Formats: sequence, C-alpha cells, structure tokens
Amino acid sequence: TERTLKVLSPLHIGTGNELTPVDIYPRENIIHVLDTERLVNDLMNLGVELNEILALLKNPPGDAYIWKGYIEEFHLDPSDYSIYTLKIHGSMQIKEFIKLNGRPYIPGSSLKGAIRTAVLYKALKECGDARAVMRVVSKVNGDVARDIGRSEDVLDYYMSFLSRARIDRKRADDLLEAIVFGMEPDRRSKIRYEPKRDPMKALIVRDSKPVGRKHLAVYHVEVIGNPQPIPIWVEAIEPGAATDVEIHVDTEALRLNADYFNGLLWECLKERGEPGEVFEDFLWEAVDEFYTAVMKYETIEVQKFGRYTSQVRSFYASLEDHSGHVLRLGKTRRLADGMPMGWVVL
Amino acid sequence: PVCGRELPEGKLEPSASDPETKVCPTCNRLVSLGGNLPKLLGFGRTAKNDAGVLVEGPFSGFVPYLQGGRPVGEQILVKNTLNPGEIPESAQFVPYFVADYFKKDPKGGVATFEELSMASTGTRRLGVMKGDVDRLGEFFSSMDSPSKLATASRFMDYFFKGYIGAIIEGKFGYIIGDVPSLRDWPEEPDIVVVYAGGDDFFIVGAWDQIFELAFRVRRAFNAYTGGKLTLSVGLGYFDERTPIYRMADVVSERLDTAKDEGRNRVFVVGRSRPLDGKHKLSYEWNHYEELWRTYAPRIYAGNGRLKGKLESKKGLLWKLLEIRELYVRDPNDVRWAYLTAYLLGRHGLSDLFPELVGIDTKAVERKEPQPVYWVDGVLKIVLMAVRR
Amino acid sequence: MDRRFYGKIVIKGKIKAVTGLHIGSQPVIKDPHTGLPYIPGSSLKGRLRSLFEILVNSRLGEWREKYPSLANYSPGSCRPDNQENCGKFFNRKINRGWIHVCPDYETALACPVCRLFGASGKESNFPSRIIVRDAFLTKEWEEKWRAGEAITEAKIEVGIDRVTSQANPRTNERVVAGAEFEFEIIYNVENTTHWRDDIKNLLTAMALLEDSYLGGSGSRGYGKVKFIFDSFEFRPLDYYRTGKDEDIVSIDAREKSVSDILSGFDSLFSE
Amino acid sequence: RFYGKIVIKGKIKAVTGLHIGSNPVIKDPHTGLPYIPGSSLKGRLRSLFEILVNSRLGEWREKYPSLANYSPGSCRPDNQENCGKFFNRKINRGWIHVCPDYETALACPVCRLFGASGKESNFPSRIIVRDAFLTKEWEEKWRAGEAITEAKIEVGIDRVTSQANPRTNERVVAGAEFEFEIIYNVENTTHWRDDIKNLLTAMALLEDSYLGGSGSRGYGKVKFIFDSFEFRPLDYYRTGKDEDIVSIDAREKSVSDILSGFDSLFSEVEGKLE
Amino acid sequence: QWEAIQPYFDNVVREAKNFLEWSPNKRLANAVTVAAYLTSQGLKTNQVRKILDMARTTELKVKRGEGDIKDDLVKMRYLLAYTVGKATGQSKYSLDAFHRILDPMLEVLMGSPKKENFEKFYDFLQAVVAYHKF
Amino acid sequence: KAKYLDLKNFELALRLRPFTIPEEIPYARVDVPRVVLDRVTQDSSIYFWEEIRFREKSGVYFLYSGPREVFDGYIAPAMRFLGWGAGLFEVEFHEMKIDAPGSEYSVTLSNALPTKTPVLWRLLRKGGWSFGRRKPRMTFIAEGSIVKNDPGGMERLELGLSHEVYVYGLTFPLGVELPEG
RNA sequence: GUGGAAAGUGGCCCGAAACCCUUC
Ligand SMILES: Nc1ncnc2c1ncn2[C@@H]1O[C@H](COP(=O)(O)OP(=O)(O)OP(=O)(O)O)[C@@H](O)[C@H]1O
Repeated sequence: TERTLKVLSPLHIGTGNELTPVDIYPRENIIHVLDTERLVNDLMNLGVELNEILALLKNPPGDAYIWKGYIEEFHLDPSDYSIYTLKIHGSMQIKEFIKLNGRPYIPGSSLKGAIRTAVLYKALKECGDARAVMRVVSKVNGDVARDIGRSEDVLDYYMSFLSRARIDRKRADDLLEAIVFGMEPDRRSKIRYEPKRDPMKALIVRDSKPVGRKHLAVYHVEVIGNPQPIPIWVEAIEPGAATDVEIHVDTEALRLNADYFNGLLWECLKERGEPGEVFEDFLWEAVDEFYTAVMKYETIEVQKFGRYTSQVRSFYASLEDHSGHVLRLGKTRRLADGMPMGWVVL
Repeated sequence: PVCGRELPEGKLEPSASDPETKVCPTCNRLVSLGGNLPKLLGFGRTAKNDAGVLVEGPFSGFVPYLQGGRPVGEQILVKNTLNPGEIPESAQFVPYFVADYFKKDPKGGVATFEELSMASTGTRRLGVMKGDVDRLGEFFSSMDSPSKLATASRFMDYFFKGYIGAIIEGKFGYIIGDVPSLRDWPEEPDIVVVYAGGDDFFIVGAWDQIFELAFRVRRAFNAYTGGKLTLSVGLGYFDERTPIYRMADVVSERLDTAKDEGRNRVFVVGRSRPLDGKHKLSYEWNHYEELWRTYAPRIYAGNGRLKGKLESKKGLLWKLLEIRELYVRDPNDVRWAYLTAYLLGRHGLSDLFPELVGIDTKAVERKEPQPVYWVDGVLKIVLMAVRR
Repeated sequence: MDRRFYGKIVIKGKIKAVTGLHIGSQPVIKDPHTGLPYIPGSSLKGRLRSLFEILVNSRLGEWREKYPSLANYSPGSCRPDNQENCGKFFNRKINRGWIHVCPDYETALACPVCRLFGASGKESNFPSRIIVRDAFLTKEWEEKWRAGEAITEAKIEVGIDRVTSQANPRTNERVVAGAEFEFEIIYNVENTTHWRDDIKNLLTAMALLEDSYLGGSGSRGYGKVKFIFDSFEFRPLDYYRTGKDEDIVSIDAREKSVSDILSGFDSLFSE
Repeated sequence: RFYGKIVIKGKIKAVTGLHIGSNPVIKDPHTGLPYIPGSSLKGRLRSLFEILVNSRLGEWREKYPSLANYSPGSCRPDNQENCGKFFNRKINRGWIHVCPDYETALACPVCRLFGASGKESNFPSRIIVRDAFLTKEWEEKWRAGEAITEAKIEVGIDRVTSQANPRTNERVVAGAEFEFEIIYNVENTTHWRDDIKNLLTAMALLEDSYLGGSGSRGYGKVKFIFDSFEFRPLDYYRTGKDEDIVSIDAREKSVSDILSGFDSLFSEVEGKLE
Repeated sequence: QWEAIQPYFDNVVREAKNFLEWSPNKRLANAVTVAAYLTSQGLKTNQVRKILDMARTTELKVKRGEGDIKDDLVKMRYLLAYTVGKATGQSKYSLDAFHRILDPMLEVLMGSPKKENFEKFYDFLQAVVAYHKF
Repeated sequence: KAKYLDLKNFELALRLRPFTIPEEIPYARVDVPRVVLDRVTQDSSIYFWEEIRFREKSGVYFLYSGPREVFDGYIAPAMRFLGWGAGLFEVEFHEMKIDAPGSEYSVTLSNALPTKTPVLWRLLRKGGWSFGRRKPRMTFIAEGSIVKNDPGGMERLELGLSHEVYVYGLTFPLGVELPEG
C-alpha cells in the first residue's frame, strides 16, 4: 500500500541531540552545519593545538565569526567541512531533525502514534456509553464496571478516576488506553494493560523514504504565552517536500485470532461486520474525524494564539479542502513564523 | 547385568522382569524380597533347606515372616519392635532395628526413581544423601568400660536406625526449626531410606526433600548429642536414569572431600573453585544455615515461586553465576564486585546483595574467600527450585 | 520412513534491510568478539515459519488434498481448549504459546509446513530439511565500519499516550538502514517429486516476509528486508562424493515477482 | 596386517559457533574451556555418510558388494532387527546402521569405516577421531578474558497471544579454531583410496550442514582448514628420525582438496605403498 | 548531600593523575567515591552515553583492530569539553566533575600507550559507570 | 584417602618415617553423558559411559626395570604406536631413581598374580574382553602391595582364541622394611 | 596379543507484543 505524504505546514521531528554553536556558522542568512570531527582532525596537523586549543571548548558558546574567520585565517575551506546547509527563517543552539546517515526521514512510530490517537478518539466517540463499556468491563473483573454503571459513559468515569486520589503516573496514564485497547485481570488496578490484546499489531506503519535535504531548513519559533527569552530554532522540512510512505493493514492477523483480541476498539469494530474489511476504513475515517475536530478546537483558538494573523486564517481556509488525510506530528502557542507545526496530508 | 556378582555359569535365570535378560539367582530372590518388603514383618533364621527359604546365609537360610505366617528355625529376627506377639514359645526372639521409611506407591510397594523424582518441586532431578558421624573412632577410644561402650554404641545406633523414621515423618519439629525450607514438608515425603545404620546413612529421594532432610538430620543430631559430635553429609543430584553405582561414587567422593576439608561440613552442590587451597568446596553448617537465613527469604518465596520483586525478571539470578565465574577464573581481580552492582543497578534491586557489591576487607585480612564465592550455593538451589 | 537426501539447493541471501532493523538480546545481538550487527538464523527461520503457517492457516481450504495430512486440522486456534492436541492447526504448548507441530512422522511427512520446518514431540521429531545460516554482516560493511561511518546508530522512542505527555523514553539501537547481511540458506532435497512443491512453497513465505517484517518492533518500521538473491545454485551428490569443481547454477538477475524462473528451476535438473 | 595411521591434522573454524550440549551448556572438561568431543564429530560424520549411502545404495551395488541386500528404508515400521531395509540396531529408541557380521562389514562402505558390533561381529572402527582442543591462539585469547562462550536467547513466539519464553542456549563464540585431528588405520590397502575419499566426502557433507546441537537455524557452519596429511607406514614406529610424508598445508579447501589436488597428493603416498 | 571529601577524592584522582602503574584496588577504591560525588550531583546517563560508545568502539579497536588509538582518541578527548560547552545551568555546574578526570588522565595517556596500558583506563571508565545507579 | 604419593613422600613413606599425603591429584572422573541419536529421527537413550579426564600439564607414566636393549626393541617402538577419541598419546622417555632399602619384604608396583604367597594385600578382579570372548575374572593383587617371599608369579595362559592370550601379573621389587606381621 | 567392539546430548521453537522525542 504505497501512499504519498505531502507536507502542508512546517514540520519538526527531532531527537534532542541538538546542534551546537560549535557547528553553526551563520553567513548570508544561510547556515552551513559543520563537521567538527573532520575539522579537529584537519586542524591539529598543519595547525596548532597547544595541548589544549581544539579541546578548549569550555569557552562560552556562540561567536561563530571568530570561530571560523580566525581559525580559518584564509587557511581552511569555507564550507567543504559542512555536511549540509539550511535556510534561515527569522546565534544560538539548533534542535536537530532526526536523521539517517545525514538525511531526514519521517519515523513510522510517529505516524503510528498520530494515527492511534485518532483511533482512540473515534473509539471513545462512537462507542463510549455505559451500554457498551460496562458489558466488557464486567467481563474482566467488573468491580470497576459497577463504578462505571453510575455514569452513562466512560468519559465521566475516567474524569472521576483522574480526579481520584493517590494518582501516580504509571497506573493512571495507561488505564484509558487499557480500557479501549484491551486489558488483563491483575491485582494492581483490578485491570492492567497487557499490550498483546491490542489490534494495532495488525497495523503496519513503515518508516518513510529519505526526504531530500534541499527542503530541510531551520525555522524560528514564537511561543507567546510568557515573557521568557525564547530564541529557539528547529530543524524542519519545507512545505512542499512530497515524500512517500508505506502503511497497510494485516487482515490475516485479526481474521485468524479474533477471540483473544478484545477491548473497546475491537468491540467498536466488530459492529461493522468482518473486522478485516472495516479496520482500514475505521482508521482513515478516525483520521478524518480527529484532524477536523482539532481544527474545531483551533478555529476558536485563534484569539488564543495571541496573534490573530491572516496566515492562520488562510491556512484554516485550506485545511478542509484536501483529497487525502490530514494529520499532525506534534498556553498553547507553538508556532513557526505564525504557521502551525507539523501538518501533513496523505 | 543387575548384580556385579559377575561369576556364575549358565545357572543364572531370567525372571521377575522382561524375561530375556538372564539374571543371577541372588537378585532373583531379592526383587521377590522387595515385593514383600512393605508387608514384611520379619525373617526366620532356619536351616538352609527348609520350606519358604528365600535367602541363604553363611550358616542359615531365612523364611520371610509375613503378616500371617508362623515360621520357626529356633530364631526369629523381628523388625523394628520389641513385642514378640504372634510367634511361638520355641524360637529365640531376636529383635533388630532398621530405618525402614519409604514412600509407598499407589499400590503400596516401593517407589522407583522415576516414581520419586516426579515429585520434585523444580527440575526433575534425584537427590542422594550420604553421611557419616565425625571423629567417632576417636570417641570409642575414650570409653573405659564395657558398660560405657555398650551405652555409647546403642544410643548412637538408635539414632541412625530408629530416629530417622521419626525425623522423616515430620516429628522433632520443636527443636529442628528453621532449616532451609524449599517447600512445605508434606505428610508422606518422597524419601526412601536405602541404608542407615551404625554411624552413616544413605537416603535417596526427591531432591527438594533430600535437601530439607539433610539439615533436619543435622540439627536434630546436634540436639541429640548435645553438640559434642557432628555429622558430615554429602549431597548429589542426578538424572533419574543415572546408574546407582555412579550415584554412590559421586556422593562418596563428595563426602570424602567434605570430610577432608574441615571434617564437619556439608557438600551441597558441586561448585567451580580456583586451585590455591584457600577455596573449600564444602560448607560449614553454621555457614550455610546462616546464608539461607540471609539470602533466601529476600529473593525466594515459598513453594517453587520466586519473590515478588524478582517476579517477571527471573533471569537475574542466572547472571550472578556468570559474574561469579570471573571470580572463579581468577581470585586476585576485582571485576566481580563491580559487575554485580552493574547488574543490580539495571533492575532496581539495590539492597538484595549488599555483600556482593563491595569487596570486604574482612575476608582478605585473614585470607578467607570473598563473599561472592559462598552465595552461589544459595543461588543454584533456588535456581533448581523455580526452573519452569 | 526414510530421510534419503540428494540435493542441498542453496541460496546466497544478501538481505540489504532498508528502514531499520532491531533484533534484541541481553540492544543488538552480537555476543561474539567482533562486535557488530548480525541476524542469527533462528530469528529468520522462525519469522519464516510463523508467517508461512499463518498463510497455510488461511489457505488450507483449497489445498486440502495435496499435502493430505493437513486435512486432520481445523483453521481455528487451541487457545480456549487448553489441551496439547485438539484437532486444530495449532498445538504444542511450548511454555505458554502454541506452534504447529505434527506429533507423528507420517503426518509430518506430508504437512506443507512441517515437512519444511521440522516436527517434535513423542517419538517423531522430523528433521527440518532447511538449514538457515546465521546472517553475518558482509565484508563491505565491515570495511566501511573499520573506517568510521558507524553502523548500529541508536534511536529513541517515547510512550506519549493520550494523557499529559510525561512520556518515559526508551532507546532501541537499531541497525542502520542499508546493511548487507550476507545471508545463506540451505534446503535439503529428498525424493524429487517431494521437491519442486517445496522451495516454490518456501520462497512465497520469504515473499510474504518481503512484504512483512522481521526483527522486533516491525509494526512501526524495522523491516523491508529485500532478499536480493545471489546464487540459487544446487550441489548434488554427484560431486560431494567426487568434487570436480562443477555445479548447477541459476540466475540472480533482480528477484522473482511470482516465480518467473519456475521454468529455469528445472534447467539442468533431474534430482 | 597393519600399514597405517594416517594423520589428518587441522583446524576447524566454527563460523557461527557450536552447541555440543550436556541452561544447556557446552562440554567443559577441567579448565573451563569448551571443546568438540571426538564422539560428536565421528557421529555426525557418520550420520551424513550413512544417509548418503541410504540414497545411493541401489546404484553403487557392485563396488561394496555387501551393500546390496538392503533396499532402502528404516526398520521402524517392522519392529525387528536384521530386517532388510537398511539399518536395524534398536538401541533404546534409535535405529542406526551396523552390519551384524564381520564378513559383511569388510565391504559395507559406511560400516567398514566406523565399525560394527552387536553379537559375534566386532569390527574395529578403522578411524580415531581425536577431540579437538582449542588451538593456542584462542587459549591465550582466553587468558585475558575474551568470553569464549556466548549466551544466546531464543523464544517460542505464539500467534494468538504473541507471547514468548526464554530458551537460553549458551553456544561457543562464532569464530574459533579448535585444533582438529583425524587418525585413520590403513589396513587392507586396496580399500584405502575409496576409504579416505569417503571420509573426505563425509567431511565435505559438513561445511554445508549442522554440527553440534540445535542446528538448521544457525549454530553449525564449520570449516575444516586441514593442514598436514601425514603417513606412518611401518618405519615411523620402529624408527622415526625421518621418512614420513608431509603434504601441502596452507589454503586447502576441502571441496577442492577432495580430488583436484588429491591425486597429486595420493601419488606421493603411492611412492611408499607398503 | 555533597561534602568536601568527595571533591577531594576527585582531587586525589586529578592531582594524583597517575593511575596507570598503580594497584587494581587503587582504581576501585576511588571509583566508588568519584561516582558518589558524580551521583551526589545529578549526572543522568544519556549525556554520558555519548562518551561510553567512543570507549567501547576503541576497545574493540584494541581487541585486534589496530596498534593503538592514535587519532580517534582526540574525539574521545574533544567530546568531553563539547558536552561541557553544551551543558547549561543545572548540568555544567555538575558535569565538570566527570570532566575533570578524563582530560588529565588522557593528557599523558595520549602518549600512544599500549593496549595493556589503556585497558587500565578503560576499566576505570567502566568502573565509574555502575555506581551512578549505586 | 591413601591413594598416591610424591617421590619424596615415597622414599620415606616406606622405611618407617613420617610421610605427608599430597592433594594435587590429576583426576576428573567425570560423568560425560554421551550419545543420543537415530539416523532419521529423535533418540532419547542417555547412556553414560563415563571416562577419566586430566589436568592441564599432567599425564600417566609407568616404569621399566630392564635392559635398555629389550626396551628399545619391543616396548619403546610400541609406546609411540598407540598414538571414540580416548587414545590420546604422546611419548617422552625419562630416567628415575628410588632410594629403596634392603629387600626382605617390599612392594610389587604392579597389579599382581602371586604364587600363593599372601602378605598384606588389596585384592582385585580384572575382566577384559581381549579380542571378543570375555576373559575370566583372574583375581589380582592391586597396585602396590608387598609379596616378596621370592615372587615370580608367572603370566597366565587363557583360552578362547586361536593363539592364546596370556595375562600379565609378574612383579618387580622395591625396598621396604615393614614393622611386623 | 587393550573391562572390548559398532553409539552427533539430538529433534521443534521470530527476543517477540505494544509505545508519536513530544508536551509545557
Ligand atoms: N553405631 C556404632 N556402634 C559402634 N561402633 C561404630 C558405630 N558406627 C561406627 N562405628 C565404628 O566406627 C568405625 C569407623 O567409623 P568412622 O571411620 O566413620 O570413624 P570416624 O572417627 O568418624 O573416622 P572418619 O572421621 O575418618 O570417618 C568402625 O570401626 C566402627 O566400628
């Protein structure tokens, strides 16, 4: 199942192994990201180190101008040591895009997470009532189910359980995910997320093809919710770098082992007949519902952006005029030159 | 093939089994003796050419006095009792004591090795125990009367012929107490006494109860002599199809090695050791019971299941033997106490081995081995207990 | 009852995996001295076998006379009825899971999975007839690892659920996309009529493994193995007994879409 | 008579390690090292060769004339010894090939190169497979650590729960030469050429099948790099200062050594011949 | 929490910078305390994990890869100061404790030393690591 | 555990002096659980057949009290002829010296078939098939007892083959002065 | 003229299931 991923907004996917001002040399609004290993290896020989100079990087950061223009005293190359170049939109650190031999690519785990959130959204939406939840929670240690039965829907049950006492992270995070995607009777919370119950193992999301580096750049970020110094820059993919992707559905996993798979997604997708046929349409339409409801949040969140800018309006005018499936890879104020972050269509 | 009597002519006769393997007449009579051995009440010492003469002797044959018969040969060897009862007033009632205890099968007969090791809480292995009382020959060069020798021999022999069936059956619990408990001590154990008499005792059975029986026997004997005597015990674990002559030549070598290297020591499991004379293969009982009081209730729960901290991380204790092998290959290096903390930090179990993480100067002062040498004899017996 | 081999067709592998590969151990799996990535045979054999028996589970309804001993089974699962044999095409409790094992010889001699991946159990235990070598990293990537340009780069995921994302991360250390793993695979050939419907029966499984993944978290990438074959050659008993430097060699042009060189299987072939 | 004791000396590289078992662990005698037991080498070296002649019995049939009354099969259907299928010898569960008489096993090409017993047969195996014992590179490699074994974990993955289970294996480290040796008695000089050609055939069945335990998924893939074909005719024992054959050593590939240089190696031993 | 004996143990390691021809308990008896100070401050593992990969790769280059670590030892020496420069606020206040040991060690230990000489440093490199968790 | 002794604790283990036992014995009487295999299928059949196993630098030796002409004519060519795997064998000749006092009654150093003369001796029973038909039991004195009332217990002719097998047992002295008996 | 002569510790088993390096 070969699909094509077009990039609509600025998109940033980044590890945390950031670029450092020892790698940057801002010149003519174009950053040449250096390779300091080869630079240090070709700066001792026919150069100097004084036993310390190339290892003297406990000096304060920034200041790339001297850092080349005197160490390259018309002695080194300008950017033969650069691995690649970017395009400045907007002299400090840079969040690096997740690479692969020096090439950006969309990791399929991020795509699977942004699909599975939509799957959770439609699973709680079109099946989240007490005459569909309690019938399954009673089958797996239904002492939780009699607490569910006081409410007509499990949304209020999880709003209760979140607002209950003794709330840690490890037990309270995965409980709604367990109720939707399958559980097991264990003594911890009277259910436990045994993750092998999940039908998402019938969903395969490959990693993308390598995106071309000539549409890879560095973008400014404003977060207008606090007067804290935010000179934050992210590596990103230009809107227009149409990549490819491979993602499909294993009907030959659900079709065989249709008894042990349980949960509210499995119950909500047994309703539409054979689960081999409707699983793909369920995930695609869950995408189409969730990435429209995010706009429905966002079309009133315009004053909550802080900057009522016409770019946001001209983007929302185009957000619901697409022939594929729009998605999102990552005070709510994360903006790239005012444009939103991470919106791609498939 | 059965006996090593090993020089008959064609006199040997195939019977009492698949009748294609020719078999000596001694072991023809002996399996028939074993078929009467649960229901046997005694023997009757008569002349060698009477009716019902099962086995012979140097002077006299024997008639197996079963539960209803009335044999006479002027002497009746009655087993494990002092009341003669239903034997006539012509013969000489001679009592004799035998540690007799053995697990009856669903029929009532003697369980075999394959019938016994199926009740092993853990791996399917057969436990074999062979002991000795320590420095007893010097103990009988110190009694200066026939009366003192008679009392000091009869009280010793009554332990290894009559007390053993009491300790196996579960009695004497008021002084035995906390031995290494691999499981619950059942009503009928899986323990078959092969030969207990004089000083020594040789007992086969399921290893999870052989192990508990060794410490029960030792601590009850420590109570029984008042601490002035000790007993050495070798232990062994074999496959159920292992020949018995190897099964005894292993534990005899192990009892001799625990005999040589401190004279009052158990040999729990054959461990790897360096060759310098400082690492002893055996274990003092006050060492091993201390260690099982130390490291077993922290890491091992009851009845074949690991502790709730080590639950679902049950390949952790296997890594400690791989750590300990570095100390085995060289005693002078110091990698072992480091890699132990490198293992225990990765799983959060910071406290389960405080002795293994830091090299103790107390042992290297007086040239004693490091505290990671001794813990694996506490590890493997748990590792055989929860293996599947 | 006979093994009676004459054969050993071999394929010389070359699984250049693209988009990652994460096979796990106690992190990638090089236990020996030259620290490296490698694919350890059994992770390729088991991923071949489970995928092939998933194919046979759905396609037993039409073979069903060809491979006649397959007809003793149902396409269900022995999960509810926890008996070690039930009459369904899943049995053999390993420790808690279930795999297909014919517990006889003559029922395993005809079974279209078990005649190619081996039986077990009481008295039977068929030899697997396939030999799956441990795929070591090729000499090209060894020379390109000695010169820097590191292989087995790490990768961090997170568990960012649908809560306040305090997502606990977990590094994975997969192999770099593009890694020639110098694979080799041997199939024992016995009694020729039992043969042509075997490697043709085998490659389809690998073709499914060309569509599916191997090695770890394949639901989020980590597959795409691309078995670009090298040899397809065959080593008869006519020179294991007398080695005259001769062999019957096929062609390894790109791949097979669906068995294009089915005709060239029998090019110089009588055994 | 006796005009014998050919020494094939060599080194066997386990390209993916070995699992000659005894957690399953390798055979470790007295120093902690592993080793190929010569029993396992001879045993696999006869299973491969016996199944070769099981396939090839109906067509040789004039060479090795005692291998004609067999008509291939195993005697496990008709549960009796001496059944003419190929092989009886019911030990406890298995069925191996042993000719039940000496006069027959002077001609059976498998049986006259690994021997025969049972009742009133007593054929000696004509071969001595010395256990291979970790040549002095990897002994000194072992002295500084280097972890000569390797704990390797497999699983039984299910398909309806997709659960798994640890089945550790602890195999020998991939790549280790072992100082492999073969000693062979050269009684019956007319048999000898085909005999050592048959032993080299059985060794050439290795490097393409599994030694050592849980094969067919890795764990085998051995390689004989045998250096020195020798000879010890009848003067190496009464004397031994000189006068014995030493053959070419360096890069003798066994799939090429089998005949492409063998008759250039045979004819020097034809020079003694007595 | 932190007490001056622990930076003085670091100062024993840094002013007694020679550990190469010393006893194998001089390494371990200090390596606890070093790591104790290194765990008295924060020093989470994942920024130190870039260092250790350069050790293990050069350790495999020791195990019959080359003669020594001549040019690749510089990037072991460089990346420490690189992490120091990258570290900000709650880290550069703390990560210099890990930094002040490996630079004065590897200064003279870039004397192109033997593989048996460098192994005594690599064992100390490993020796610091576990007592982060202990 | 009186099994074997050093030479320095053997020139004075006799002659009535306080010897000392050694402990560095090169034995590994191990329990090697060998072969289990059927040519076509499984085989379970764990048959043990244990063997002895040595140390790193150890090895058997034996003695020779004879003229070196007879040694180099029969036995010394044969001791390199001897070199299933357990026939591993490399031969290295040597000389040795033993103090060995006055020869009233002294050790045999072999297994022994005596001429009816019993003095303080472990008994042995040695089988041996020896080309097929099982040799009889042939009661022996064990390694190292004291029969020196003029020994010379001849080798025993047997039956079963074409040419007779005849079993060793003739001994050679040493020096002991035993206390009484 | 060897307590011998014939005797692979073997057969089956994916280190797998799930996890957006992202939020404030
Ligand atoms: N119940 C008993 N009554 C009388 N004598 C006994 C008894 N049990 C053992 N003996 C004597 O002990 C002697 C051998 O015992 P043993 O060798 O175990 O003594 P020991 O002093 O423990 O020696 P070691 O410590 O070397 O075993 C025998 O001569 C036997 O007479």
